[PDB]
Amino acid sequence: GLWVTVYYGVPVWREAKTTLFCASDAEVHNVWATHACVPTDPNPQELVLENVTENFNMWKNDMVDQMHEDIISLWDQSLKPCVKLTPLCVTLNCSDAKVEEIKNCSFKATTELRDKKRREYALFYRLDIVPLSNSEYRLINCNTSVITQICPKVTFDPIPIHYCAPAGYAILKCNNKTFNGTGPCNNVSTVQCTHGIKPVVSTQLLLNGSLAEEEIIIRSENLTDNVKTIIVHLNESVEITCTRPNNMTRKSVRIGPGQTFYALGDIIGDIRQPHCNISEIKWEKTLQRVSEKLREHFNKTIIFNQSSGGDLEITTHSFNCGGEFFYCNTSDLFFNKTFNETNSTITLPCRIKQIINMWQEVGRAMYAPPIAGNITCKSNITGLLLTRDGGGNNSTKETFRPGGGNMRDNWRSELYKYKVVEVKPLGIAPTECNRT
Amino acid sequence: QVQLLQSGAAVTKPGASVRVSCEASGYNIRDYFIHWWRQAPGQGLQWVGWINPKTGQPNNPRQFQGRVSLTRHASWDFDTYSFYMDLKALRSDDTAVYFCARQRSDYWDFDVWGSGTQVTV
Amino acid sequence: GLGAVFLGFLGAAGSTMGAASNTLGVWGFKQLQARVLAIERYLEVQQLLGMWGCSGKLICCTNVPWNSSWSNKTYNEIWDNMTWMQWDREIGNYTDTIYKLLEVSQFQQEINE
Amino acid sequence: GLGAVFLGFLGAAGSTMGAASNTLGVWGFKQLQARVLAIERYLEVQQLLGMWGCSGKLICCTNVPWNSSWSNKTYNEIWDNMTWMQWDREIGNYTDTIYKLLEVSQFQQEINEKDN
Amino acid sequence: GAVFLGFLGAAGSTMGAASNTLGVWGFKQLQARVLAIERYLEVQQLLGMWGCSGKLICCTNVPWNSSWSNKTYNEIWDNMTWMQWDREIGNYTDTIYKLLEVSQFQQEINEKDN
Amino acid sequence: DIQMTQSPSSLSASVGDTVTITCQANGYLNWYQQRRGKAPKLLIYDGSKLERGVPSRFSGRRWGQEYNLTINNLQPEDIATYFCQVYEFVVPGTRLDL
Ligand SMILES: *[C@@H]1O[C@H](CO)[C@@H](O[C@@H]2O[C@H](CO)[C@@H](O[C@@H]3O[C@H](CO[C@H]4O[C@H](CO[C@H]5O[C@H](CO)[C@@H](O)[C@H](O)[C@@H]5O)[C@@H](O)[C@H](O[C@H]5O[C@H](CO)[C@@H](O)[C@H](O)[C@@H]5O)[C@@H]4O)[C@@H](O)[C@H](O[C@H]4O[C@H](CO)[C@@H](O)[C@H](O)[C@@H]4O)[C@@H]3O)[C@H](O)[C@H]2NC(C)=O)[C@H](O)[C@H]1NC(C)=O
Ligand SMILES: *[C@@H]1O[C@H](CO)[C@@H](O[C@@H]2O[C@H](CO)[C@@H](O[C@@H]3O[C@H](CO)[C@@H](O)[C@H](O[C@H]4O[C@H](CO)[C@@H](O)[C@H](O)[C@@H]4O)[C@@H]3O)[C@H](O)[C@H]2NC(C)=O)[C@H](O)[C@H]1NC(C)=O
Ligand SMILES: *[C@@H]1O[C@H](CO)[C@@H](O[C@@H]2O[C@H](CO)[C@@H](O)[C@H](O)[C@H]2NC(C)=O)[C@H](O)[C@H]1NC(C)=O
Ligand SMILES: *[C@@H]1O[C@H](CO)[C@@H](O[C@@H]2O[C@H](CO)[C@@H](O)[C@H](O)[C@H]2NC(C)=O)[C@H](O)[C@H]1NC(C)=O
Ligand SMILES: *[C@@H]1O[C@H](CO)[C@@H](O)[C@H](O)[C@H]1NC(C)=O
Ligand SMILES: *[C@@H]1O[C@H](CO)[C@@H](O)[C@H](O)[C@H]1NC(C)=O
Ligand SMILES: *[C@@H]1O[C@H](CO)[C@@H](O)[C@H](O)[C@H]1NC(C)=O
Ligand SMILES: *[C@@H]1O[C@H](CO)[C@@H](O)[C@H](O)[C@H]1NC(C)=O
Ligand SMILES: *[C@@H]1O[C@H](CO)[C@@H](O)[C@H](O)[C@H]1NC(C)=O
Ligand SMILES: *[C@@H]1O[C@H](CO)[C@@H](O)[C@H](O)[C@H]1NC(C)=O
Ligand SMILES: *[C@@H]1O[C@H](CO)[C@@H](O)[C@H](O)[C@H]1NC(C)=O
Ligand SMILES: *[C@@H]1O[C@H](CO)[C@@H](O)[C@H](O)[C@H]1NC(C)=O
Ligand SMILES: *[C@@H]1O[C@H](CO)[C@@H](O)[C@H](O)[C@H]1NC(C)=O
Ligand SMILES: *[C@@H]1O[C@H](CO)[C@@H](O)[C@H](O)[C@H]1NC(C)=O
Ligand SMILES: *[C@@H]1O[C@H](CO)[C@@H](O)[C@H](O)[C@H]1NC(C)=O
Ligand SMILES: *[C@@H]1O[C@H](CO)[C@@H](O)[C@H](O)[C@H]1NC(C)=O
Ligand SMILES: *[C@@H]1O[C@H](CO)[C@@H](O)[C@H](O)[C@H]1NC(C)=O
Ligand SMILES: *[C@@H]1O[C@H](CO)[C@@H](O)[C@H](O)[C@H]1NC(C)=O
Ligand SMILES: *[C@@H]1O[C@H](CO)[C@@H](O)[C@H](O)[C@H]1NC(C)=O
Ligand SMILES: *[C@@H]1O[C@H](CO)[C@@H](O)[C@H](O)[C@H]1NC(C)=O
Ligand SMILES: *[C@@H]1O[C@H](CO)[C@@H](O)[C@H](O)[C@H]1NC(C)=O
Ligand SMILES: *[C@@H]1O[C@H](CO)[C@@H](O)[C@H](O)[C@H]1NC(C)=O
Ligand SMILES: *[C@@H]1O[C@H](CO)[C@@H](O)[C@H](O)[C@H]1NC(C)=O
Ligand SMILES: *[C@@H]1O[C@H](CO)[C@@H](O)[C@H](O)[C@H]1NC(C)=O
Ligand SMILES: *[C@@H]1O[C@H](CO)[C@@H](O)[C@H](O)[C@H]1NC(C)=O
Ligand SMILES: *[C@@H]1O[C@H](CO)[C@@H](O)[C@H](O)[C@H]1NC(C)=O
Ligand SMILES: *[C@@H]1O[C@H](CO)[C@@H](O)[C@H](O)[C@H]1NC(C)=O
Repeated sequence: GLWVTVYYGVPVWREAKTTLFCASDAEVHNVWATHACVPTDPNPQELVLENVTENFNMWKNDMVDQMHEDIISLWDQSLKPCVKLTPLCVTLNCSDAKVEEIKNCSFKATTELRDKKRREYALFYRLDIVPLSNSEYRLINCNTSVITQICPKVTFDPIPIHYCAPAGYAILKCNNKTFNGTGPCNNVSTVQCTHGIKPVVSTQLLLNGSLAEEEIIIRSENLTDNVKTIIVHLNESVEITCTRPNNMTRKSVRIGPGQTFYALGDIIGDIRQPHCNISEIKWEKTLQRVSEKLREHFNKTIIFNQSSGGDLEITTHSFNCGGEFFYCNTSDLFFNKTFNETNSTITLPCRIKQIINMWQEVGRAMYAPPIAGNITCKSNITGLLLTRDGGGNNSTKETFRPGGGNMRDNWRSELYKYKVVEVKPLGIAPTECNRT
Repeated sequence: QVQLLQSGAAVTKPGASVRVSCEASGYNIRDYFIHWWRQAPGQGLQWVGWINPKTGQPNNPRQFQGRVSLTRHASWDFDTYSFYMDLKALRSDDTAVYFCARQRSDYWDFDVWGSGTQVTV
Repeated sequence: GLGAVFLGFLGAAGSTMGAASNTLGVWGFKQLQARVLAIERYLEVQQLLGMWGCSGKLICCTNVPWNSSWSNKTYNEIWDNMTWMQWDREIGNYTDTIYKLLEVSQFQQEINE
Repeated sequence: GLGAVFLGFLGAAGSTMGAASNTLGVWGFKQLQARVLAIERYLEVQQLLGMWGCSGKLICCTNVPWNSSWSNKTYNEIWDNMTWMQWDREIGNYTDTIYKLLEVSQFQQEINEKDN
Repeated sequence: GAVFLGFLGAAGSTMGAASNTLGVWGFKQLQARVLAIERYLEVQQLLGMWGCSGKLICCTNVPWNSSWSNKTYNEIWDNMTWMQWDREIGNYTDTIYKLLEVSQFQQEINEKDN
Repeated sequence: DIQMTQSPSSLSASVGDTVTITCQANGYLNWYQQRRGKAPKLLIYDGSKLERGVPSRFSGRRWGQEYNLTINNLQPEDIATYFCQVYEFVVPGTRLDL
């Protein structure tokens, strides 16, 4: 007979693009606005396909591109209502602080009466301000941008979130134990709703990320090319925890009607330089395993060296810890660390910056209010960002350096196995059935 | 409309330092890399490195490693970025002409080049 | 609407042809946009099925034969050797043509009475 | 969903009834309103048919008798000299009454098959 | 919308007798329209997959196990209304929906090979 | 690793005939036009793709690991140095004097 027939609900899909909405698991306003995100299911379905093969290139994935877009918008939205610190940067007369880590000085600011003005003192870090020339300074960014205070109530701490597809679409993830970004993978499972993806922010060391399994996964757009970064993924995480011992104080200085901002008020106790601690023996073995994995992709001896240079954002390790922003040297880990064929730690002295140019797009900056009391944060290192020197046809050396080439690579580590796709439940198969 | 300015030729005694300035104003500088090349007499081009306009992270071969330093400095407005190049020690064989190029579209293709600066030792 | 029904079709995607039968802010506007996209998708399948004479039927049967140009294969190879994935691309080029002739087949059935 | 098929019905508008059968920003918010507006209209037509006992059948008959009060003209004249448009103008007042009588017929018809 | 209000008519009547008888304004309304339209399809979605895709009263081939309920037919459509029915089965509505769903698929396959 | 080769290193051909140069390498390749003391100019990228502005006479062919550069209908001001440029290696170019 060979009569056409229409089958509804058949397994056919093709590459497709769409918008994914937020979902969260489980009182105080959050920058991510997780209250808006719908609750996640108690037990997401993890159906696994039996015998099928598919290939995808994560570098062309748009899930990461959308994540960067909406995360950028979310930060902008949270800062719309609360005050902007535009008037603050005037001629500042600063000499030194009684307690060049921190500088103490004052400025003239408006009061309840607009015509009248008052003199108020405040504390700023040395790198926060810049010298006009003697003894006079201005905020690092007022002749090229406008600084806005971050709303004190919101908390910037990352909370796991689910990028969860809508109805009629599916997300394919394959659990190949060893598999880089590109290439086919034969064990692919369909998950409607993705798993936890913490929006951690860092520049040199990836922290609070999912660990690898069975291998030290290494991913990069092209190994031969030098511009593209190289992402490491460690199966055994390294515990890094550190605290700033200094005790701060909160002070309020005011510039307009109902508009108040918080500046560093005073230092309590003896001034002590903050630092961070890492294990000696554990970290060294971590790099040895990484060096071995890198060797087979180049067939040359692997060497490490510090960052070449640049602005403080990349040349120093940065992260979020209890509402404070850090910029640390992380140079002892990548100095003279050429690899051959105890109860001691690594000290990484560093300091804190208030005015931050995060989300490096022209136009605006941010200010992080200070908080009284010390901060403690313990994090686990999972993956590294590296950039090959690329010094031509080198004899046997391929010296490596750290540095985050682009911020988008922070989330590409956790999205290397994911792909949105549209499903068409219609088909026209051959059958002998024919309607009366 | 897209063009690059270049500094004038200068000559310095051995052991001194030299400064070469490149400017880009006809496009969105932050979206394209900048690379530096050297053209000594009697041989072909020699690579120097690149500087990312978004963040001043250099990348240089071992031959010039530790001496050449690439720095960027935007103007008052985010246009007409100026790219510099400083090296500490000059050898007797460093006489060459230094160019200023641009990378795009994931391909090492340089459609815009600087006039070049001729320097002796 | 519910996405679970869509998920079940993806089950046994790699199974053989015959085996398949046997077995105000950022969050709130994107959600609204996705919700509007989700509802629109469902009616596309219903709209096509409704005009072909398929009214809530998992499997249908029409009265249009095959054109020799589309393909020349018999039952056993199609239903026991290939899978929905590579099989679809074989007929995919003729998907639009089949749709046009399928709608008229249902329309001409109704005018008969 | 697709509006192209809707415009397909408009072909041969001037033909007689018998002949017809034989043959973030404003750009993005207006679009969303159109999509929500467009989808509702499709379901509104489907909703009326679904509760009339017709499930998408293009030509669908029923058992309600035609009351002579609304209209009494010979069948041939209506389908041989008149057009689809003139039909709506004269019956348009009584469309609501006709719609209600259809609903009870389907409800009664289904209930009868249950009791038998 | 009025059709939904029609169901509430004779709510207290017994089951047997019932059968016999840019800004704030513009976005909130928009949300309601997309919310109301979705709710209509949720009811219609379930109906279609069960084989009854618009009939006022459906007719199914799933046996009534004694587990969920045990009472005479006469004392169901004569003393209590629809409201009390939900509480006695409302806990187990998920089980009936799944069991009834698979029945339609099984019936369809039996029709295909016929 | 990246490998480069420019076998001829010198070519002298008449005007108006068909002339070509040979470069062998692995990876993406680009061709440039360098005059005496002037900045190089890009002719063709991605092996064979043409650039906007350069005359259509310049052309090339991608064959496996062998890269051609077809030059036909010579005119004055087209005589300059040619070299093939992979990401980081640029061997000395070849001259087309006469
Ligand atoms: C990182 O960047 C680097 C760039 O530096 C990039 O390198 C590319 O790598 C890919 C593969 O990974 C290369 O693509 C391969 O090219 C092979 C050779 O292609 C040429 O030759 C083809 C046939 O000639 C060969 O065989 C004859 C004998 O028959 C022999 O004499 C020849 O000398 C030669 O060896 C020829 O068909 C081909 O032209 C076709 O293809 C191109 C696209 O490549 C297309 O544009 C043309 O129109 C034409 O259709 C070309 O001239 C090729 O054999 C190989 O194919 C493999 O896969 C197919 C899949 O079906 C198999 O069937 C086949 O047997 C091979 O296994 C593949 O296509 C590419 O050339 C490199 N780039 C450059 C510049 O060389 C890396 O990939 C990057 N890495 C990442 C991770 O991104
Ligand atoms: C990687 O993940 C770890 C684990 O979460 C993370 O360390 C944790 O950081 C959070 C802060 O983000 C810590 O929680 C704090 O704990 C202290 C002491 O108990 C509290 O005083 C803090 O209270 C603040 O927040 C409250 C609610 O917003 C406010 O009401 C209050 O006034 C304070 O502002 C806060 O709850 C948590 O203790 C640590 N965990 C450990 C084990 O130390 C780490 O920071 C992550 N890494 C990175 C780079 O983010
Ligand atoms: C993480 O991966 C590394 C690299 O594969 C593993 O390092 C190996 O550890 C075993 C332990 O007995 C040694 O015998 C090997 O010589 C190590 N190197 C290699 C290349 O295998 C490491 O064991 C892995 N860790 C975990 C927890 O999976
Ligand atoms: C980080 O490690 C340093 C060691 O380098 C710790 O500093 C020691 O602190 C103890 C506290 O009693 C002193 O007795 C030692 O003299 C200190 N040694 C040095 C070299 O400073 C520091 O306490 C550690 N901090 C954390 C948070 O672990
Ligand atoms: C796919 O794998 C299944 C077992 O998981 C096997 O029964 C089937 O024959 C395989 N099909 C092919 C085409 O390899
Ligand atoms: C991981 O991928 C490799 C191919 O790169 C494959 O050989 C291997 O079987 C995969 N792992 C598993 C568990 O299948
Ligand atoms: C990924 O692994 C496959 C396995 O053969 C290999 O062919 C490919 O070059 C790898 N790509 C990267 C970027 O590591
Ligand atoms: C695919 O991954 C799942 C994850 O649970 C595992 O159970 C299954 O054995 C894997 N199959 C293959 C063929 O690797
Ligand atoms: C750090 O904070 C903890 C809070 O638990 C407090 O007990 C401790 O005294 C503080 N130390 C310093 C040096 O401020
Ligand atoms: C900063 O200097 C002013 C000058 O009068 C002084 O009043 C203030 O106490 C100083 N700040 C601190 C923290 O000592
Ligand atoms: C890799 O290095 C080994 C020795 O370390 C050598 O025998 C082999 O030929 C090299 N392979 C390549 C492709 O260079
Ligand atoms: C590492 O960088 C330092 C910077 O001065 C340099 O002195 C040293 O030689 C470098 N080592 C290697 C192995 O490249
Ligand atoms: C990191 O430490 C080294 C020596 O301890 C120092 O030379 C370097 O300047 C430090 N990094 C920064 C950014 O100052
Ligand atoms: C780097 O450190 C190693 C190990 O102490 C030492 O042998 C080497 O001389 C150092 N190089 C430089 C440039 O400091
Ligand atoms: C020191 O920091 C702790 C943080 O827990 C805070 O409670 C305390 O008030 C601060 N001041 C003193 C004198 O401890
Ligand atoms: C980091 O990951 C490891 C992986 O097992 C886990 O044991 C550890 O608790 C994590 N760190 C934190 C602070 O949760
Ligand atoms: C702003 O002023 C500071 C202080 O003189 C200066 O260092 C900086 O280059 C200026 N930036 C712009 C964009 O004018
Ligand atoms: C369907 O089969 C019957 C019985 O063989 C046949 O009479 C009828 O013509 C067939 N339908 C068509 C469209 O040919
Ligand atoms: C079949 O297709 C060919 C071209 O592919 C066309 O010429 C012919 O008219 C078609 N016949 C039918 C019955 O569709
Ligand atoms: C469908 O038509 C296109 C037209 O270019 C052709 O390239 C393609 O091969 C055709 N599909 C198949 C399966 O042959
Ligand atoms: C319009 O009227 C003319 C004259 O009676 C007729 O020939 C023509 O078919 C009519 N148009 C249509 C679409 O029926
Ligand atoms: C139906 O017709 C009868 C007699 O013509 C009339 O009395 C009655 O009002 C009509 N009812 C309706 C609803 O038109
Ligand atoms: C319908 O009602 C309107 C109300 O103004 C009236 O003008 C018209 O004549 C009526 N037509 C019929 C056919 O009843
Ligand atoms: C309401 O209850 C009264 C008795 O209390 C009864 O007569 C009447 O029929 C009931 N009405 C309905 C609609 O059930
Ligand atoms: C009826 O319910 C009982 C209660 O557990 C169960 O054991 C039995 O299998 C059920 N039978 C059917 C046909 O559902
Ligand atoms: C229904 O379930 C709820 C929650 O488990 C329970 O409290 C209630 O007693 C149950 N009712 C019946 C009739 O089983
Ligand atoms: C030009 O390409 C052809 C490809 O057939 C090749 O044989 C020839 O050698 C190339 N030209 C030169 C000069 O090698």
